[PDB]
Amino acid sequence: GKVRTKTIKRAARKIVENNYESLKPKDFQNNKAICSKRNVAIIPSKRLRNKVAGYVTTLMNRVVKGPVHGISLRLQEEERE
RNA sequence: GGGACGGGUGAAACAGGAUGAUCCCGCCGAGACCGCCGGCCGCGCAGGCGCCUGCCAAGACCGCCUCUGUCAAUCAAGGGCGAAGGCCGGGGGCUAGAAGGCGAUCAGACACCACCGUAUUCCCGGCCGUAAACGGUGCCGCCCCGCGGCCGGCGCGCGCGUCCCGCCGGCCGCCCAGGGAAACCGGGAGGCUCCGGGCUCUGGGGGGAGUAUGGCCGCAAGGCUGAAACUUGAAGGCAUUGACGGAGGGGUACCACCAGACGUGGAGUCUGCGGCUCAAUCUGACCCAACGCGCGCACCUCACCAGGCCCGGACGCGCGGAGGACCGACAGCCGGGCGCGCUUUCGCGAUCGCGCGGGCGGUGGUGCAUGGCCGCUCCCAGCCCGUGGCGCGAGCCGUCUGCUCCAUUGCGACAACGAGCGAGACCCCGGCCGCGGGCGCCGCGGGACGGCCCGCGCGAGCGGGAGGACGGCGGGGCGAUAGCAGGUCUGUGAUGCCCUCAGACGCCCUGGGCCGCACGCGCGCUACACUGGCGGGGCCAGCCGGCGCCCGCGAGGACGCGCGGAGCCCCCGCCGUGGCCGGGACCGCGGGCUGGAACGCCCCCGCGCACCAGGAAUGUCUUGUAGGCGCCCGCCCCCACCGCG
Ligand SMILES: CC[C@H]1CN2CCc3cc(OC)c(OC)cc3[C@@H]2C[C@@H]1C[C@H]1NCCc2cc(OC)c(OC)cc21
Ligand SMILES: [Mg+2]
Ligand SMILES: [Mg+2]
Ligand SMILES: [Mg+2]
Ligand SMILES: [Mg+2]
Ligand SMILES: [Mg+2]
Repeated sequence: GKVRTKTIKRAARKIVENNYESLKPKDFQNNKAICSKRNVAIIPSKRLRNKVAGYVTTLMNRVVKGPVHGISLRLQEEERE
């Protein structure tokens, strides 16, 4: 399914922003575990967790290949010079 | 010259062609016209103005230390010009073309389309004197934010280019203020309720009516001037939201189509529906959004028809009542039958009776008085809030003239910012795996997410390929705001207002009807046969589920115990294109079941209607789908061609 409601996008974002180092760009199992983790957030369902994780993956690689709008990745370091 | 069609239309048909058409070339004649350049260019009082050459007069503007000295502005009466069409008298006669004719189209078409064609269109002389003759805005005059284009003339500066800086006049575009009902104007429609520069003309709700009667002009057609009676409560202007469009641009769906399949409409029958009938054949619903639907009519159900018992009249006031209120019965008749009623004669005892008030009940009416529940708009994707801003205001922005999505699903912008519902998310079912448990396979979890590769695309996301039980909304449920005079008072101790209320529409019994049939159609069933019918045999389902022995051909029956699954299909044979062994409607004896009671339902023998694939018309459908085959439940004393599965 190609439906991506707002909730998925906003949640996947806040999650990537608040938690990068613990993750990888193309994985789906590590990202799924990170989402399932309690500190990061809470997902009542399973299908929701899977969808959010997938969107997290696609955002993460879209970022790692190149900086992405709306993402507070903490990248001033390389440009604050 | 050459040899067969040409013309014309959406498609055709009238007219032309072996008398040589259409087609190519050349020549001849006449009369109209003045193209591409041609324009937010220009000229003219307006109407209007475009070939070469030449002639005649005229005009605004610019430049000027040239002349005069108020000679000016606007205007009834009066005068002149005045598109096209039209008229009088003469010319000329190619195009087009009122009238007229003819061919199509149409229900008709004397109209739109095709073809032929008169006046007219052209010139001279003269009448007419009207146009959305529009900038729908009178003439003269002053002030007025800013930017820009073009035309003509003049001047300034320089690095001399047809440069850039200005002046006058003219034609235009945008626009700050300001104005206005607003659209809009802004080279005023500004400087005006803070309401006075000068001159002229017109109007006073809509029709009657620019009509009648007079007058003037005109050959005429007609023009200028121009009432009343009567009638009427609105007619109009600018703008807003919806609905509609034989309007445009994007999208979408087997209740749309393409490609195909299976059908219906043809016959007989089941069932419901209108009509006809009867004593009654009780009713509701009429495009999708009524017509096997309001869950199986011998009695009840049941409302309708013909007839009969009962009060089951609560509760308060007056009266009477045990010196007897009210209620039952043997026998005999009449009555379908009953002590219903009739002829006597016995019984019981205040549980009351009569009049007045007031109840209860009713498948009685109004669904256009209502609640609730359904259907439809809607097999959609849309709907609203707070702050702020634009408008006098109804209203608008937010809520998208971009790209994607099945989807107001998302990316990216924007006088908008920030939220919510709906959508998705969610719940049930199934497919693969793990753990546990177990009379009987049933409890908890995992797993799939546009995740991986490749292309593109800023992106959202699109196309392909993999591995995987399953690959991109697998099937159902729930279902936004707003609304319909949709259906239901015949579902109810849900109901407002009317009408029934002791010879009752109350309640109970006996029969009958709802099924009656010259007729039109809606959902279905069975068949038209060899891809078949008949006989014997073998054999596998799931929602789920009860069997033995003995009689009887069978249907069924008498006993006694707890135990259990089919059609198609496959195999061997008969038939052999004949309305034949296809098809089994209709009808005639008989044996049984249900039930108080067959009109209902099964079995046996016999008889053996149409029907040879069904016209105009029309329905449904994309994987375990269509179609074919059968099996269980609902209602039900018996009964499924129905419906949910
Ligand atoms: C009801 C009269 C109309 C129908 N007819 C005959 C059938 C026909 C068939 C056509 O091709 C499909 C056709 O082309 C469009 C025209 C016709 C005529 C046309 C009649 C109507 C006519 N006037 C109104 C609209 C119209 C539009 C047309 O389209 C341009 C047209 O074609 C020339 C003719 C017409
Ligand atoms: Mg003329
Ligand atoms: Mg005028
Ligand atoms: Mg005034
Ligand atoms: Mg007035
Ligand atoms: Mg008037």
